[PDB]
Amino acid sequence: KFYHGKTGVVYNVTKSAVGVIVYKRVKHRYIEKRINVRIEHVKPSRSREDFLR
Amino acid sequence: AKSKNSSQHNQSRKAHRNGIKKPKTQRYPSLKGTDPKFRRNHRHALHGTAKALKEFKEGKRE
Amino acid sequence: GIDLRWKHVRSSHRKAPKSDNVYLKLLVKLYRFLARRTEAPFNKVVLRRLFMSRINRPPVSLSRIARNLKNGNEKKTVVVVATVTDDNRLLQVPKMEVAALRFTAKARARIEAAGGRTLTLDQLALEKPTGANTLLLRGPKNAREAVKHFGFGPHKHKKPYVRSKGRKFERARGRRRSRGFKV
Amino acid sequence: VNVPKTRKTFCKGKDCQKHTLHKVTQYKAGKASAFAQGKRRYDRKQSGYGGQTKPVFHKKAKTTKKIVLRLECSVCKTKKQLPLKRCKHFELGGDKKTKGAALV
Amino acid sequence: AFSKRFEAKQQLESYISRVEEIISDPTLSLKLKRGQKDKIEQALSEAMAQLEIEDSTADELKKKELALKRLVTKAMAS
Amino acid sequence: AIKHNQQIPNNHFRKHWQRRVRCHFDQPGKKVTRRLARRAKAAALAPRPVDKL
RNA sequence: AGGUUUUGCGCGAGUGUUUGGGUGUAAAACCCGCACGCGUAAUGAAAGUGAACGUAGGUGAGAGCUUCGGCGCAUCAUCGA
RNA sequence: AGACUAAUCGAACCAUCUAGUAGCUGGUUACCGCCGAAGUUUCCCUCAGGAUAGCAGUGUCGACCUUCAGUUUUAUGAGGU
RNA sequence: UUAACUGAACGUGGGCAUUCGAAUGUAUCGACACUAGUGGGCCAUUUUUGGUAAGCAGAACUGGCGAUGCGGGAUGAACCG
RNA sequence: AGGUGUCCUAAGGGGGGCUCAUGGAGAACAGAAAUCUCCAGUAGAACAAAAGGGUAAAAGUCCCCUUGAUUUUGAUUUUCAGUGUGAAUACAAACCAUGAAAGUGUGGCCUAUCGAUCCUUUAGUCCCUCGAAAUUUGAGGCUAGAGGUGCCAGAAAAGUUACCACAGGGAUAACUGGCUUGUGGCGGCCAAGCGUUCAUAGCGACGUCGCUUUUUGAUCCUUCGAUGUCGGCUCUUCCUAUCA
Ligand SMILES: [Zn+2]
Repeated sequence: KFYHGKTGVVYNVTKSAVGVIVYKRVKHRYIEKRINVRIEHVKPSRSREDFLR
Repeated sequence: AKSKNSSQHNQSRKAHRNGIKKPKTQRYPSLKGTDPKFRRNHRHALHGTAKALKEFKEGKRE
Repeated sequence: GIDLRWKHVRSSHRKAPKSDNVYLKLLVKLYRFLARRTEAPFNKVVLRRLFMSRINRPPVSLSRIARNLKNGNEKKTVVVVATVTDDNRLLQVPKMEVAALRFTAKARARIEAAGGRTLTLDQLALEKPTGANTLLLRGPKNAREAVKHFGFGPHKHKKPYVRSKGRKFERARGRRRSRGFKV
Repeated sequence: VNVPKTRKTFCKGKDCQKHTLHKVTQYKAGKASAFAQGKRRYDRKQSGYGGQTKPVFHKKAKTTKKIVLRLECSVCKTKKQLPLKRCKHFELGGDKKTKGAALV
Repeated sequence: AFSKRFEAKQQLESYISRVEEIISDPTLSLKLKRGQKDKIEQALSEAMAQLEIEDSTADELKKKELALKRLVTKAMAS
Repeated sequence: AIKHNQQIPNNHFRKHWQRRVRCHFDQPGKKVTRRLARRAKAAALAPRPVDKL
């Protein structure tokens, strides 16, 4: 439930799932997290489209 | 006897005392977790492209 | 009140050698004068490396010198502010001229046997005051026994402190899944 | 909970390495030997004066045990072991239940 | 073992006959659903069956005593 | 009571070790005694060698 | 007494005279060598076996040097043997 | 009557093992200069106590790396007070 | 991997600064080694739980006393400057 | 305000046809309620259990075939020191089930349902050792399960002291003092009614606003290297809510 609403970067592609990299904030330091999500939950993001345009 | 149970009063100030350090991003990420089937073939691909570019001095000249 | 985060913060690098060698004191005087009144960056780097402690001046070997004497560097001057050590593996020694802080007994003999020349940091300033046509070299800083124990922890693959090594010393629980878990 | 007397599953035999018919039987622990190293050491520690030298467990809390199935290949006579969850009812070869035949 | 098994056999038969009254009467079955009824009677099918076999012990009888009691008690309670 | 990354100590110093300590302050004094005994023995065996084959 | 990191010093793929012997202005000073300790090779419970495809590898950064084209120490990440 | 046994008794007096152990009270000796905290996380027959992470000092090395930020603006997501 | 040199990652060569593509600051950049004390806390604005209530018991963000003098509140660890 | 130490050879896996709870109108015995037929019907039903989420040519229901509840090890998520245990997600290399096929399947639709060192016991390879050399018993090793710690990161454990002892604690009770006033005591406001008739001569229901610290509770701030703990006798002074 922590990742419901966060944004990340794809790092692995498989038959029906993708691997995403997200940054989690533990007290006083950041940690890299790697999760496996089925494609029914992910969605392309328009965050970078303004820059690319 | 009884005593205070828990608190979070001074934790935020302690963390920011010498910065919240974000790990540095870098050009070549590791390939840990990628599926092995694509990993085996990628190894063979890089082996060939090194030999071909080495032959550029006495050879193909693409 | 002024509301500053830092105040009276000191420097982080050595500004003078901690050794009391009399001859080294003379050598510092020479290069302290050269760096002030010369534009060559080579002199400023040499000055700081004279202050460093012994663990920050690891030895270099004859083999490491021969490695960097290729691809058009056969005519340059090698400067090493450290000790220089003979290598037993190298069978044929090339021809070179070296300026170093000190040489071992065997390294000096084999360098001059092939037809080379051994210089000194004071003679170097007399011949090449600006350091033209020179290359600097260092030894392996992390190739020390004490460094392998740094940052020990789980999933780190470091070296533990054990009074001996064998099947009775550690291994067992926490080193194999047959006894509990693994690291 | 009942399980059939026979089922076919993977066999790790040297020559089968495929699905093969197996017979299902329950596992029973054997008798404790009188010449194991642990028993020989225990006997010496108790001799002479001094009394009881090792702890004796008293505070039990579990009411059940896990059931272990022992299988047997019909070809190479190789055996397997499959653990189950904790259960009260175990029986091999029982009859199947019937649907829609209610009667009192 | 013979006495313990025979005692548990009587207790399990007694409870099966006891629950037959609940499932049989119309007052309780009026507000009690089909979906629970056919699953209880489905469990009762192998319950009558395992009496025919002879290897069953006291443990089995106590287990099906509590399994039947929990199954029926959710229907009766709600 | 260990506190940091240490080597596990094993010092066999729980008996009354202080009662049996053997300092050697007579190392040079003993050496003089042996040399006086050798030259005294050599004088007794005037023409003979000291040792044996 | 036994460990550990840091500073100064000698020698350096080696290093350490003093258990002991020779000698002496005598508990000082000076000299000698066979063994032995740590290091130079790891890995398995064990029997055992035992480190170069390449100018000791490829790619991206690097102080300094340079005939101005380039060669690139230490160290960080990554793919290989 | 738990009474008496040299002013000592619900187990006499004298020397030694003995400087018996204490998560508990009390004390701990000249000056100047610079930096400057914590009562919070996890486990323990743990709750007047320890290990572990955090806050703090000192010793440095790599560059003077032009990298960064308890901040604002612009584009685009999540929430059920 | 695809009916398929059709795709996929990693590559050679070439093109694009006249302006490297929001504001302000940079009185403080990165990494490593060793270790001290602490682990009984308390008070105030806003939000807030049990209680008739309490100078009572328990929490969230931030600022304070403890570890700190000075000028005001006659006096007063926490209020104002 | 509640729940767990279980249950399932199907209540697991695949495929196909169908749609529930309830309501309206009809049919010999038949009635509120037995079986049959038509129309409406967004889930108001069902899904082993506490509660929440989810599902309609299904995840519900009936029918057909089956044992992916199997073998060898690694990476990742939650509690977190980014240690252990529990549980969970996505691939790889084998062997299978089902369906015409695309596909699905590594136990129960998701969120709980459980366990270290030492010791014992079974399965596996055909393996290593018993150190003077051989061959058979026996014993010892390597890899995976089971026997248990519920105080559940895991000692083997019954009372009394009014004969008593020691190190400490105002971090903690029994007495005064301090804050509060529910209970105790005392005093007001409104006016239905009682009072021969007439609310207020004298009272006052249903409601509502206060004061005091001579009752009793709540709290635990000050004293445990000590503040002598019931009652009476004696003697002085002060308060007013006034017995004379
Ligand atoms: Zn077989």
